[PDB]
Amino acid sequence: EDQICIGYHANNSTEQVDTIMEKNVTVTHAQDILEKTHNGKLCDLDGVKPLILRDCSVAGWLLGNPMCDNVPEWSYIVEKASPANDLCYPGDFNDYEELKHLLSRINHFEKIQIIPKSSWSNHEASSGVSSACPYLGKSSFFRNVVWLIKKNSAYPTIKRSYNNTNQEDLLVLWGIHHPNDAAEQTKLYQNPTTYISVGTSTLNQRLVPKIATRSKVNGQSGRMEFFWTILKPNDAINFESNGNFIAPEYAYKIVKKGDSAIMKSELEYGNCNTKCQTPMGAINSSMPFHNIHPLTIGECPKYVKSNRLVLATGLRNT
Amino acid sequence: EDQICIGYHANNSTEQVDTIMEKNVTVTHAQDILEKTHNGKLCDLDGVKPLILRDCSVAGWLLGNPMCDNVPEWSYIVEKASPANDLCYPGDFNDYEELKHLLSRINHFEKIQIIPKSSWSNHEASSGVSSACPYLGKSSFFRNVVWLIKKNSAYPTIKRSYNNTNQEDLLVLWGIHHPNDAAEQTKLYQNPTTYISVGTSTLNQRLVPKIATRSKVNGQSGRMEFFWTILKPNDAINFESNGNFIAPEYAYKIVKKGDSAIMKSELEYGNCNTKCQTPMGAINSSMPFHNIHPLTIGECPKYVKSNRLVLATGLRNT
Amino acid sequence: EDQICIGYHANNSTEQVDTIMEKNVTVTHAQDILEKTHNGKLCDLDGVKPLILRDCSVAGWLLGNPMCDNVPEWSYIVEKASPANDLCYPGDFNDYEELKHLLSRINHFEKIQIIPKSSWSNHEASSGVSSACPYLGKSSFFRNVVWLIKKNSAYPTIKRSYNNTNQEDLLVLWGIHHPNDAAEQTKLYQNPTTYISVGTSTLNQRLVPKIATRSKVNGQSGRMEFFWTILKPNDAINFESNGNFIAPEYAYKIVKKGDSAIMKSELEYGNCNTKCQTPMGAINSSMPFHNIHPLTIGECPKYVKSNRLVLATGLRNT
Amino acid sequence: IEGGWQGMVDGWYGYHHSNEQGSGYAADKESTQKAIDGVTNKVNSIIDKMNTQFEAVGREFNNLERRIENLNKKMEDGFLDVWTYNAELLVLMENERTLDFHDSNVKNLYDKVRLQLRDNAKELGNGCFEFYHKCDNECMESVKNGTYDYPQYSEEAR
Amino acid sequence: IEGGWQGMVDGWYGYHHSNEQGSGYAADKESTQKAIDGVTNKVNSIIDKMNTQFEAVGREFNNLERRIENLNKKMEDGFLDVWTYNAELLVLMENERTLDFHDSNVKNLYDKVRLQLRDNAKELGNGCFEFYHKCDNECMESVKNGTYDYPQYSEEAR
Amino acid sequence: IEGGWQGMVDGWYGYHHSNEQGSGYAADKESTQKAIDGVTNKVNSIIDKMNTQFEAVGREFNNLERRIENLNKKMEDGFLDVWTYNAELLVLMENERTLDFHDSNVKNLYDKVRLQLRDNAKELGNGCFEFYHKCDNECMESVKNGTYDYPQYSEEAR
Ligand SMILES: *[C@@H]1O[C@H](CO)[C@@H](O[C@@H]2O[C@H](CO)[C@@H](O)[C@H](O)[C@H]2NC(C)=O)[C@H](O)[C@H]1NC(C)=O
Ligand SMILES: *[C@@H]1O[C@H](CO)[C@@H](O[C@@H]2O[C@H](CO)[C@@H](O)[C@H](O)[C@H]2NC(C)=O)[C@H](O)[C@H]1NC(C)=O
Ligand SMILES: *[C@@H]1O[C@H](CO)[C@@H](O[C@@H]2O[C@H](CO)[C@@H](O)[C@H](O)[C@H]2NC(C)=O)[C@H](O)[C@H]1NC(C)=O
Ligand SMILES: *[C@@H]1O[C@H](CO)[C@@H](O)[C@H](O)[C@H]1NC(C)=O
Ligand SMILES: *[C@@H]1O[C@H](CO)[C@@H](O)[C@H](O)[C@H]1NC(C)=O
Ligand SMILES: *[C@@H]1O[C@H](CO)[C@@H](O)[C@H](O)[C@H]1NC(C)=O
Repeated sequence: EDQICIGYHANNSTEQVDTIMEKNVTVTHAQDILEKTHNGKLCDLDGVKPLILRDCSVAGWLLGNPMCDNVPEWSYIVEKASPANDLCYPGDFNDYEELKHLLSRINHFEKIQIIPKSSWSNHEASSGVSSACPYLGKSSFFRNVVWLIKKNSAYPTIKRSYNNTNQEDLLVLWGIHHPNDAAEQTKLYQNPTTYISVGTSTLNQRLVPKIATRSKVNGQSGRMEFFWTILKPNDAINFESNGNFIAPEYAYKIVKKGDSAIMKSELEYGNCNTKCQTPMGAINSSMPFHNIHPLTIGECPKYVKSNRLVLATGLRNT
Repeated sequence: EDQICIGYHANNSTEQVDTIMEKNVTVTHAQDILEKTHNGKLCDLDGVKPLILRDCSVAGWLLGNPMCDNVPEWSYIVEKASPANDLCYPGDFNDYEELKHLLSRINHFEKIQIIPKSSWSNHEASSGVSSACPYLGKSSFFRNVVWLIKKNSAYPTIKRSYNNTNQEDLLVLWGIHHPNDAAEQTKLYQNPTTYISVGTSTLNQRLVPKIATRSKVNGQSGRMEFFWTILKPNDAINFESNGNFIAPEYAYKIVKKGDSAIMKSELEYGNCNTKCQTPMGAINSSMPFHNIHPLTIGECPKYVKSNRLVLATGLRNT
Repeated sequence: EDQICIGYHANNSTEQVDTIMEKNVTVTHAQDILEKTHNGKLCDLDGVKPLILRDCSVAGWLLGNPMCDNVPEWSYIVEKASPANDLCYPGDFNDYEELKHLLSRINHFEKIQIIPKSSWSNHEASSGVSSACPYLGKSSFFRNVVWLIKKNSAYPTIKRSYNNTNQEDLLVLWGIHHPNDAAEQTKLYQNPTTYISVGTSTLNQRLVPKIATRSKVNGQSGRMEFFWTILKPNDAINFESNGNFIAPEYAYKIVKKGDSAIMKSELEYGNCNTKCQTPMGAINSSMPFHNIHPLTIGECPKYVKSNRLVLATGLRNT
Repeated sequence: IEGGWQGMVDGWYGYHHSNEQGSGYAADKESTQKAIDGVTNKVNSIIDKMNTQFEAVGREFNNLERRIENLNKKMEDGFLDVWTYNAELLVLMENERTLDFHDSNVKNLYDKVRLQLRDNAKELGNGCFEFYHKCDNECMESVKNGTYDYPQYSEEAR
Repeated sequence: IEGGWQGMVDGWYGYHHSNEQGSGYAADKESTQKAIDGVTNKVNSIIDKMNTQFEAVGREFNNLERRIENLNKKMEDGFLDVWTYNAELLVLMENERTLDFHDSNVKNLYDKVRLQLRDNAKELGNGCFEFYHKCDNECMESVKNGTYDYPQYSEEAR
Repeated sequence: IEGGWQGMVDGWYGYHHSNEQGSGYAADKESTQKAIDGVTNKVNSIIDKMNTQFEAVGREFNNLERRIENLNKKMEDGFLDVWTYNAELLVLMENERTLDFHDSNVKNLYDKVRLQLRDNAKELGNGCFEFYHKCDNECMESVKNGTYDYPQYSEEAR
């Protein structure tokens, strides 16, 4: 009459897992190890706020594109996929992708004046403007570099020097104007044959303008090509030119520790913190895998092409 | 007296599998998951026939090497490891590996005349030939570019322009002649100092010939260096030169969607289709692994260094 | 009364393994598959001794830096992280990282004289020295290249040629002097406008000196930029210059089979052999994994971030 | 066995008795705790062993750097294939394992009991034994923590 | 058990009886089908979970790009090592698993039968039982689909 | 079962008898050898399947090649994550397997013996049987290599 049975727990759970032999097996308790949830925003990366360039490219932001809109540090950079305004005056930026990568994560960053626009005594310092670079509809030009042209039918040779007296590495930018005929060359710079030599303890540069017939971009056929260098503390930079020189005015105090990347994302800031950031939004880093977006920045779960990764913890049901 | 036994099926099967504990265990039924079989031919890649360059390099094919031998589209390109004829006139091709990669997979491709050889009125258009580029033993030269030299002791400055009036991107090629002394420079081009400036909305080029004493290649010590660019629709290309200019005549209508690569293989076409192609032949894509050749193109099983990957399905034998 | 038991072996073993369910389970016999042991020395790589550059960079060693200190073959190269002396006269080395990689593993290597210092009849061959390159405190210069300057107020055009009559590829190095003003240019080389053209069957070079105002390095503001090329057997190299030419004197017989890399390590040789070498010391290659250092050279276990990888062979204890 | 018990809610594996004094459910707290640990400890292992160091991923190349951008993509979705495949299988494999673990534990509980009871109980073949003799709650509670006294009911089955 | 049966050809696991009316082989179609599914479903899992997106592999670098060509090769045969090792082991591991699965299923069939038969049958220890009493084909066919009636032959063994 | 035997030193699995003539330990040399092989063969598999072709790893890039140096690092510690994770788990998984293997082998030894002995021996439930009758060493040695004669002691238990 008297009985004792052996058995196992079951419940109302409807959750299903998979096996290397069977599929859709119902289970008592389960665990999902695939993060598929994001917050649809850009956020701080471990305390350190990102640098979001509204609608500028890194280049335009650095040079001071007038069509564009101080931050002491960032963890990563966010551009849109195609920033509305980049190089207002058509041209080119040398070793641009390397500079972008360098600037990806900056510990300290402070803009400082190194050559005052006023100090140009024998060259016309205030007529290097273009309608391609409008400010409030008036002809302007990148705010951080000076487009020098001739004064009283003459372009004396420039010799300028700057000693890095700061305790920090200095990012210095300059440029060259590629005119579109010989007439424009003499009109602007008098001298038919020009050069720009630039030297530090490591840099040994000599640029020579390229005259060419080019399609108009932003109603300009001439071109501006820009160059950069990092100037170590106590080092000097020596500029020499007899034309086409787009002088520096402002440079940047730089402190680089780690690296990062440039994120392309359409999203906006969310006064928000994460350990792992996505172009589509910030995500939690507890789970070993995620399926949001491959181009993450941070301490991130592994990116996986799965819809569900669920691990059986309980037992079979009834 | 009466008996009932419990047992399991066995058969004549001689097939052996391996275990993480034992080896060469005989088995009732089995499965091999390693594709080791190929068809020894080059084949279509998902409907789209490959471009097989018999014995030309991509360069020689593009420029129209006379020693070489219309296809509207391809999925991949096949060169031999060392194509018999590449640059008939010795020289160089700028950003060649990038151009190869670009051309790896082309959706549409049509050769069109952009500057008619006849249109050269003040320059000798039909004497730019060499024995290094023989056609039927007669001195010839790349069919798609024109090697202009002087007419009546004079080389006027060239100004030519082409507007991309097509609905498609245009691949344009030109070149420069690097002579081997100053005498040859004046002999051919009159002017001792020459340049070639080339400009689009994005290109800003100025090439200057390099005179040097060089070993003979194909009995020529002078050199031809070639350049290319992609010209967007509605954009224009502006050529200007006073010597050494190897003008374009034919350009290419281009439509690029996906990417692919250039296969080096000695094989031939087999009127044949695949999802995965190998330098050694086409293979089936059902199995998760293969061991044919690492340099595949397509949707391919994983390449693995194994001789046999066999999975036990049946049971042990007797 | 009479009994027979079934049981299993146990012993004094204190060793613990881990399980995907439990941790720190005591075990009878075990196996460790993580090599964590090294010999703290640099060693031969499969019979072939490494080239250890005491305190020179590859560049300084090749050019014959006087501040620096014959080996027919090596498997890998060892520099310190920051070699004390590199380019004694400040400057630059073109395609340096590629040359380093090329030289990583050399089957045969023999220095040979190709242009005797004595043979320079119309140019001053023995005054190209500097205090930046001191030998026993006396002004010297890279031993393998000749810094030619003017003789009797004149710098005739140089035309020199070398035919590779050896059965082996030849590594040839030369250089150019970038002076710091026009005055120095005429002081040293007479001619205000100079060039250096260099040509083989594949090389087509024309170098032109860059005058610039530069910070002093090793008390010199001028610069030396070096170039190299591989000269195939039966090919010739043709040098032509009218100034700033740093001529070759010695070149190198070269035989390259395999590849390798350049190890940065502070260690020293140990008259010792390995199959796998580490910046921190040589290791055994039997075990499938190691945790010493990621930058290995040889046939190496997989590098893993683990402290202990131990596999249970015996059974549980008491 | 036949199915699971909705009635048993205080543990994973256990017993259901039915004597004169009435019925009841009870969890085998020792084997239930040993199992919960293991399964938990398994899940933790799959999660914590992931290295997850700081990395930054992005397109950093231009129109004339398409070859290296392609090399980047090759390795980028090289690892994507490795991780996907192994994560998919890791789960599928270890689930088979967990469910086998549960069977074993249930049977090893049944088998630990069948040993004590010997012949004086009837193996119904559904996971239950039906005593030939009579079991009070003192009997039942002895079988469960495994302090069963066979030198008592030893003969009554005859 | 001793070995397999060449005679049994209509299934993977099964029975061989021998009474007065004669001998016979028979497959246990339910447990045979459950097992074939699993094994099949396993093989499919190993095959289908492979991602296999379109990729193109090739040497795309020149004489002055030897460093990156080397980086390409490093990652190229980096994955070659990963895939080889894991595919080799995946097979070796899951084979151990499949063969253990087959043992289990065979024993769990034997054990489901031993339960029904109790004491009135003699465990020969070779995978067979030898009835003390007599079994017609109606007896035998009841044991196989598991509808055995012990309240019949219940005493005759004495 | 209860624990292991320090006494048993000539093998992994085995027997301990205790009759009139005295006690003794003995290893089951056939099942002990079969097991040692497997475990050994397992370890070898994990070690030998590793491909380990010649490779050279190092920083080969300059100040203006930071992007590719980064690509190098990404793949370099991409594989570091793959290998670490899989090696960690491979060990953890196969250890679970080895220890399960040992249990199975011990029980399958016990179960091979219980079959022969039938009812004339008493399952103490600790891994031992206590004979109702008497066993000389000829009895004992027959049980171990499995040549036991039940048609002898067959009735004495009554
Ligand atoms: C830039 O200015 C600094 C600051 O004066 C120079 O550094 C000094 O150099 C003199 C010798 O010329 C020494 O007496 C000091 O010890 C140096 N000061 C420091 C703080 O290092 C530096 O040489 C200048 N650099 C250049 C390239 O002209
Ligand atoms: C090349 O030719 C096209 C076709 O005429 C030019 O595009 C036109 O430009 C004019 C203004 O100059 C506009 O009125 C038309 O709207 C344009 N047509 C089209 C179809 O866009 C084009 O500007 C020329 N490009 C260059 C670089 O000269
Ligand atoms: C360098 O010298 C070699 C050796 O003489 C030259 O090779 C010979 O060339 C002549 C024809 O000019 C042939 O008759 C021989 O068959 C060649 N000899 C060998 C061993 O190949 C070579 O042409 C010279 N190279 C240059 C670039 O001037
Ligand atoms: C398993 O369940 C899913 C989701 O409910 C369903 O879409 C699918 O048809 C089922 N698949 C199989 C193989 O049973
Ligand atoms: C297993 O079989 C193969 C192929 O028949 C044979 O070459 C080899 O010697 C065998 N290896 C072992 C370890 O038994
Ligand atoms: C396991 O043992 C280690 C080393 O003796 C000890 O540090 C640790 O606390 C233990 N961990 C656990 C989870 O028991």
